Amino acid sequence: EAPRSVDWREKGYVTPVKNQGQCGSCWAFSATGALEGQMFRKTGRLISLSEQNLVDCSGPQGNEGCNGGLMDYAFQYVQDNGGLDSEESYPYEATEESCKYNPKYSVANDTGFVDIPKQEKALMKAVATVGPISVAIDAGHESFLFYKEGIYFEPDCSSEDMDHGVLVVGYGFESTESDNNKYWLVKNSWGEEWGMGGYVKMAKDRRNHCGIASAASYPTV
Ligand SMILES: *CC(=O)[C@H](Cc1ccc(OC(C)(C)C)cc1)NC(=O)[C@H](Cc1ccccc1)NC(=O)OCc1ccccc1
Repeated sequence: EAPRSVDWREKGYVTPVKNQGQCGSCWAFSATGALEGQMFRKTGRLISLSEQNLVDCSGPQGNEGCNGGLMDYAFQYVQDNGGLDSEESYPYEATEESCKYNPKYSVANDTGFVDIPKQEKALMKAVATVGPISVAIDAGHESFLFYKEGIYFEPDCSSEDMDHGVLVVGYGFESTESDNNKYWLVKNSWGEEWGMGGYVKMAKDRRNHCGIASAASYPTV
């Protein structure tokens, strides 16, 4: 099913690549990424959202600030809290601070979230139909830290111990690559100097490589 290629960046759904710095907040960038996309779907307005808001404020939902967290917990915080502040209003500091949420600066909401079935087919359908999707991958590899170009494939990757929250913004195939030629287009949060301007093409339809389909979800708006 679905189109053979999808890239939500071409439609105005995606903010530029951000940089989490020396703070374990990948989950918060994945979540703001998915929420940015869904708010844009809903309203036609793209507004960068505050990861710091999530880092400082979503402890009650289970998140652990710069020590780690879950995208679904972030989506839950937005729902419980009744809002989330803009990036511009509540800027990213890459450390933990007092929660400074101000509803006057809220620019987004959600009514909960949807967990996608653990299959690449379902992830494809979600990406094609919904917009950018929050996912977690096994990025615990020198090959990933030093990734620069090409479709990422790591023979020692696992689908069971994912450690890194990122955002799938589309998928395609490389006229070049063909044998195992499909990729997921993944927005990372490590700045533009990493990978391909901050993005990585992850191997697609190679039996759920790196667990990309195992922890996929999106916020309901
Ligand atoms: C991606 C992150 O910043 C954090 C912490 C982290 C930093 C660096 C690494 O190493 C490299 C190699 C990836 C650079 C690893 C981790 N990771 C998370 O917050 C992680 C993301 C995730 C993983 C699976 C599914 C969804 C999100 N979440 C996490 O570790 O959660 C642990 C946890 C469990 C229960 C309650 C709170 C937190």
